[PDB]
Amino acid sequence: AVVSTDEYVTRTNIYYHAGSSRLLAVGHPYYAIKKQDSNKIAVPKVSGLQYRVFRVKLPDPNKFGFPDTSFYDPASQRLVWACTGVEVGRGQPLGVGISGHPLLNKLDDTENSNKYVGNSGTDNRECISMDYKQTQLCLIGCRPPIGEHWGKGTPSNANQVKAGECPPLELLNTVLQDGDMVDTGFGAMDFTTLQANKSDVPLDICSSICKYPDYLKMVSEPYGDMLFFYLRREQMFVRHLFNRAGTVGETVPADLYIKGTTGTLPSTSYFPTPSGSMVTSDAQIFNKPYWLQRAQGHNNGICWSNQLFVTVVDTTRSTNMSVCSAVSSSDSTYKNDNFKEYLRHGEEYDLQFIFQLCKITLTADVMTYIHSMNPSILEDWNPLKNYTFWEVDLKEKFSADLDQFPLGRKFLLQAGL
Amino acid sequence: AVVSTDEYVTRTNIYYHAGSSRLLAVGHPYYAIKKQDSNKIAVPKVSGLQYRVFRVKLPDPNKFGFPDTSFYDPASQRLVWACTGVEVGRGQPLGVGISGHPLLNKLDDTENSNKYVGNSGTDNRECISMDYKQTQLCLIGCRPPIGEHWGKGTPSNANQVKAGECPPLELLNTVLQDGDMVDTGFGAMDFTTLQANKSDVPLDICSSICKYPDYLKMVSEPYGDMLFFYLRREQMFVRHLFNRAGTVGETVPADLYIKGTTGTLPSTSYFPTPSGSMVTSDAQIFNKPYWLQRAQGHNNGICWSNQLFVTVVDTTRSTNMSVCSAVSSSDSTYKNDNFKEYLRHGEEYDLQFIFQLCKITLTADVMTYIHSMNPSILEDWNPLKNYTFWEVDLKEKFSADLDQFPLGRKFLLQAGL
Amino acid sequence: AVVSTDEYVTRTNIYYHAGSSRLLAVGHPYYAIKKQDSNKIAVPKVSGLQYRVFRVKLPDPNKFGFPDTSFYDPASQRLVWACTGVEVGRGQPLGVGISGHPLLNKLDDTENSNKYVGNSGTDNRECISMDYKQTQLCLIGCRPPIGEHWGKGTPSNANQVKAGECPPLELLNTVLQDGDMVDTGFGAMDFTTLQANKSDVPLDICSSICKYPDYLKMVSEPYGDMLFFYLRREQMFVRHLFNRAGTVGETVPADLYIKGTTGTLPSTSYFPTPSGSMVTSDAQIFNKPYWLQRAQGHNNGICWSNQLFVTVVDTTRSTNMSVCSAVSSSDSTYKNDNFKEYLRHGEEYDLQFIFQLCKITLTADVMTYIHSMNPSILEDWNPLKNYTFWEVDLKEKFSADLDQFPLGRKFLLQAGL
Amino acid sequence: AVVSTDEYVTRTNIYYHAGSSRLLAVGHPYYAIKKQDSNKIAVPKVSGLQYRVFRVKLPDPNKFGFPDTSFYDPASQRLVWACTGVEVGRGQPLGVGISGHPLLNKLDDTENSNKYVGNSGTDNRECISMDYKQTQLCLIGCRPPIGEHWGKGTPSNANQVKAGECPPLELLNTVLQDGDMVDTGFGAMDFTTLQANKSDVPLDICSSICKYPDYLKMVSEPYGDMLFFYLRREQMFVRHLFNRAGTVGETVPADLYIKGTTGTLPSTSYFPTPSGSMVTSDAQIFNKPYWLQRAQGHNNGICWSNQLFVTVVDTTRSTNMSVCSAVSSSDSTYKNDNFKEYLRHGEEYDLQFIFQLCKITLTADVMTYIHSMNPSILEDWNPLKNYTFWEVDLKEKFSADLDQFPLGRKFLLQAGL
Repeated sequence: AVVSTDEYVTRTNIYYHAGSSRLLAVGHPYYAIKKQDSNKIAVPKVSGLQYRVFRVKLPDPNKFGFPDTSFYDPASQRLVWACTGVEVGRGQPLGVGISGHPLLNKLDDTENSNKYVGNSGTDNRECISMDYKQTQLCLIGCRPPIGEHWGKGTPSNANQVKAGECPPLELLNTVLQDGDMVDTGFGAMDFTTLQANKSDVPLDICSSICKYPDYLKMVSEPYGDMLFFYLRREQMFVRHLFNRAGTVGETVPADLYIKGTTGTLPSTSYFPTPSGSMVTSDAQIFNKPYWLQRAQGHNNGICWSNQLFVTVVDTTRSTNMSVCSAVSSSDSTYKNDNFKEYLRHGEEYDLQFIFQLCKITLTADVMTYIHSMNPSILEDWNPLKNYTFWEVDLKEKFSADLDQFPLGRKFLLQAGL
Repeated sequence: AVVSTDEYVTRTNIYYHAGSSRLLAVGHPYYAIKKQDSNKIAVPKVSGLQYRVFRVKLPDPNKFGFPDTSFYDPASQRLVWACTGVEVGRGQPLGVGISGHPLLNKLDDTENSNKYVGNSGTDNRECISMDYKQTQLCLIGCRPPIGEHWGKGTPSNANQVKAGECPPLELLNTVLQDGDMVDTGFGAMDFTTLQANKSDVPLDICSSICKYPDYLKMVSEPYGDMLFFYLRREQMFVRHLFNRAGTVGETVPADLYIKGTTGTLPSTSYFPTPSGSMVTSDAQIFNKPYWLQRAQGHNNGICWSNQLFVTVVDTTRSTNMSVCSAVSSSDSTYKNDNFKEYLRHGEEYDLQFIFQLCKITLTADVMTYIHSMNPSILEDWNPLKNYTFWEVDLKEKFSADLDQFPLGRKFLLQAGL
Repeated sequence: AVVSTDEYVTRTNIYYHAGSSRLLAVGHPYYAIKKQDSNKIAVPKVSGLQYRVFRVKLPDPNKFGFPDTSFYDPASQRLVWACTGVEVGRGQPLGVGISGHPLLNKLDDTENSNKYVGNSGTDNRECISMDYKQTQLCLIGCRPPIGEHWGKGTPSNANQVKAGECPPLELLNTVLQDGDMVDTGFGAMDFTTLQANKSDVPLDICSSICKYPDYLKMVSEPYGDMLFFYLRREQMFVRHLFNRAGTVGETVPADLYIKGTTGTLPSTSYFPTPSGSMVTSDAQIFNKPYWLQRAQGHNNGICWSNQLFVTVVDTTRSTNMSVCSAVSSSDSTYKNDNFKEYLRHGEEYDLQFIFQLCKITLTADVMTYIHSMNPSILEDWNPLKNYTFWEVDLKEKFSADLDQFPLGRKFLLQAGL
Repeated sequence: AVVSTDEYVTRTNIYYHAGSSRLLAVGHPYYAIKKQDSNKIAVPKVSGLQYRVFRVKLPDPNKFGFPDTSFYDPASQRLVWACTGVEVGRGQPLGVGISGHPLLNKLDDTENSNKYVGNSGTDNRECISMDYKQTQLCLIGCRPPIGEHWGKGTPSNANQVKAGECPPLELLNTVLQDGDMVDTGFGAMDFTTLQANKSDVPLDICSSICKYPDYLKMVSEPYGDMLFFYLRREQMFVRHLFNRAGTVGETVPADLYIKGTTGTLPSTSYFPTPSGSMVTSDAQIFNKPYWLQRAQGHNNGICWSNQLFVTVVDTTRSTNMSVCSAVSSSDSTYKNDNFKEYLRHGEEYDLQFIFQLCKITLTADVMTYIHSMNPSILEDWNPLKNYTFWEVDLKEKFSADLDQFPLGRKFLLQAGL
């Protein structure tokens, strides 16, 4: 049986502040801009519709020296940082982005259509932009949290799912890594593999994967390292109702309608346009301090391995500024050829923390337990090379003067004495 | 005279955790996709607008063997599981659905008509989609809940209701089965029998009955096994205003308007489109622990016949993702013929429960009482073949370690000691 | 190590009221109207989208003589005024502004395009208005607060960013000055330098810098002078969805879409129209009394150098009234020629304060600490020439009879005794 | 120095109820309908957009005779009524108006312009109607309250503001009189003198003054008789965005835009159409009892000169019913000629009160005080002939049987004993 870190981890009156400097990110909000020839990234893809998985590296309390550590034996005892308070600073003004696609697959507007026009042509795709669902999360664990998304599954011992057929979907687990896409209104799937025409979702999501955090799994993990704090805030509505183009795969059962003279049965592949509606200072989940006093799972903000993952999505600040640059300010009349528009979005974060020094006495039982949990714990006391995270090193940003910082100042106060 | 189960069921300090594994369901949102020849279902009809009637099977405490059961005589006593808490965990992103009908019956948009064009021709139907009323409901009871819808009644000893005439309506009661439709803004009725043209409601309902919980009935049942807890959160508004095509049954009394020259009097058969407006985290009725400490009726969450019904409707997460497949990825110019769009909707559920062991002493009085109430309960201590339920067996999912689980861990806490 | 003024500034029972007469301001909301030949401002640009940085000049309490100052030695001690409560009276009726541009750079409406028309021509700009993002703020500090915005950045030791190219951005800090524009929903940036065509945002901002208070920097400053108090309320949504005109600088990766025959790929330079939705006396942040009992930073509203800054933005009273004057009223038929339309906007402030007398004992340690904090504080007890602020002098507006003023009256109540 | 009435006004245990009979008003909502020839008003102007200034007369307590006035000396003392509870009953259903102008000055809709048509003709005005900003107020002063609007100022010593120019504005204080217009989302101004074309506002305001309570002045008045209790509930948003017609006085500085070939530069005089949004029972500020237990200013609901002023504006019930009257019911075909549409609105108020009988001993000190306050107070104990109030006489409406009236029932109950 799995048991609470309070059963094997002693706390200590020692607290330290730690804050990341200002973290900025700027680039194009749709696709990346790589060199004209090389395939090396020039200007990243920084959208407001992107996860932020921060891997927060903490100094090893065992290297560090401590004064209140005089009734502590480094022979048989060890040290972890237990996270006590988190503040995820956000800067930039609130506002909304808006993604589109030069050739969106949209047939007609089936909200209040004018009439019925004969069978269409080939390529009825049109340029259309829209504003996605608004989300605001913040998961804190000492393992990176996972995501779920719908992806293409492998068929059974039967027929061959030849081209054009509908491939069986499969609900896949995945690790959330910096720069992944959140669901925008089209659900959480994998667009590249479930949509061949690559045309019916704006460019920012069309060739990628909108992931949704596996809350139900993460929450149900025995040890519960993947997250021991969260906050969700999603909300959306139907701006528009449309028809898709191209031949319907599963045709309509004729005993559901009466045969209407004249017609090859209009499209039924309907799809709506979301809308995040409105972003308001008061809706905001960020910029406030969170005290994870008691954790949701067994692990009680114990940052094994001296690490921390702060995951964050946030579409309230999503605005894309456009920059226009002229070919030559030598003209005196407006001509479009003379200017080039670019699109730029820039993200701004600030992470603060306050951790508590804790001690673990390595006895027969505890060692066993830690062992079945995670061996590295023990092993490192004497891996994710495949995942990409926004790296945050606070090995040199630790303080003990809580007073010098807003979050510390709060903490002192809020913790009372 | 009906009596509270506190009068004849003894409670004990024994609480077990029960949980279902991830339930998933993936199907077309509007209609089922059966094999091309066969009439066996290949892909189901999973939609956001459906009920979820879980039949929760529980292990029979009488077979199970227990330690605190020492001051318990199995000769004279029996055992029932009392439900103490429920938690309906809901996977996937909140999103919204959109339903439509290729040949919908929509004469013209009477919100702000342009003019008055003379008597139209035949078949002026059209492709029109729209977002249904938003609803979120959950009923827990140890018997299946009943619903009410408007159906076709049988006429009195008088004239023959020949074709064309309006049949009289009748309020019917019916049990809620997994898969039925909730009222979508069109009322709760039976569209197959009450609408011949099968063309004035999107297909997902036009050939179906839209039930609505009979809360008035179920509330009033003398035993109250039907439901001992429930929460409803329904809301909608008028998206558009239309006119129906087809001659009007009941003509307009001429003393209601002045004879306007030029006309056969335009249609006055009006219908509105609903819109459930917005879904949001805070609206959410699920993912939180319920504790049915005291039950609404007499039965205080005693699951007779080791059984439980969790009826659940949820239009918050009703997004249908479309998957486009290509006939041949050999072409390099977009052509609709080369693509097949498909609609799919995946549901994800999690059921969690906490049960109390309760003993009953089969005496002279109790037995006669339980007999009149339900005989089965007695006979079974020494049916629904016609109703279809999502089947959930937790016989092997019971645990006495409440600690290992969020709903249990909560339990323990909240209960106090 | 910085230390709370509570550590070196004694408080006395001495409270004065002070406040500014009616503060009006009236001009054109879009641009300043200077003489026809001279470059001398005739009518200012008073807009509801502007910053209000008030410099409050306070009487120096060392020249003043006091009666309760008999256990005070002016030889070794000095005096500062400590802010206790502010109150920012707003006049005019709630209302909302509207900003356009005769030659807005607005290709087409991509929200639900009709079709696809071939490649346009040159100059497709058109007149367009709109209601900006809605904001309410108010920073109280003893130094002028700072702003953050996106500017043009100097490139590195490499290639020459020739015309055409997209300049690297750089986030700049800057002093908020009366008259600056807040972000309007086009982000916080320098439109003069970052947008050449000077045609893709209303005139009230296309040639200015919209700034956004760097809460994050100020909050974090070690002494906390820049603000010891603040309230934001900003809210906004996407009224429209547009396409820009002109060539695209970062061209769409061809591997993200399928070569649709017939096109030079439509604009992908999308931009949205904000809207600040709706203003409600409920929303009001203003017209109340603020009591800075405990400061956010180290400075507990020590108005060092007998100064105060109240920075304020307010879009909820943002109306521009329009005045129509005739060329001759001798006509009896309407002709546009004969009427001249003007736009005019007027702001009305009222500034209320309540100060507590404080005494500092100039010792060894105290002096050196004040010195490395700010030397001027010591020097002056025996600079912003480049900054423009709405001067507010209250030297002659101090009152000891707090009962005569609402704020006065409240303060006594609220403080209790 | 001013001082609280508590300082010279003694209270007694004497309360008295009062109430005006049902107050009605019916007429035209836009303009007064005088006799055809005469200039006498036949149907007055009753709009939901108007201020309701009541002058509540009151019995002089000194001529009244009292039984508990046995330890009171009519030779040296005197009597005033102190208001204690005000109940502003409102009848009719909630509902909303819509003002219009057949030749409103509306060039084109610049929210989302079609194209760019060249230089328009002359008189492009059109019929437009609209709902105004929603406001709900109620001020209770023993003097009439003041209001503020943007008037036409006199120029200084220099040039002559010839016809065409824009007049310099000037903030004016005016007394609020029954029948005035509340701002309607075009701000507080004087449409007659500031808008020569008298065509760019619906008629109900186009030739009048819309005023806004000078809350800032009133509140700040040393005595505060103007008002001792108030509640405001104003809201509104932008239903559309338009463009005005007629030459632009203050032309756009050319360096704010690039020279667009093909243009005299479209209009840039923009104006928005407000929208009060929604009226709801809960929003309601009326139909509840108000207990001015403590006043805001110095005057504590003391009705000097036996007088009272209830200023109310309410747009929540602003429905205008239309009545159609035929020229001859002898026709059998609908013909517009045969009918006359008319417009009417009617207003239903009910004023209830509760006054407390206070005595004032006329001493040397108190006399000189009262005199400096208001000589009439003293001279009347042994003027607004130019202002127009809804006169309300309660001289005969006083009862001391508080029990007989809801208000009074409430008072007993609320005040406890």
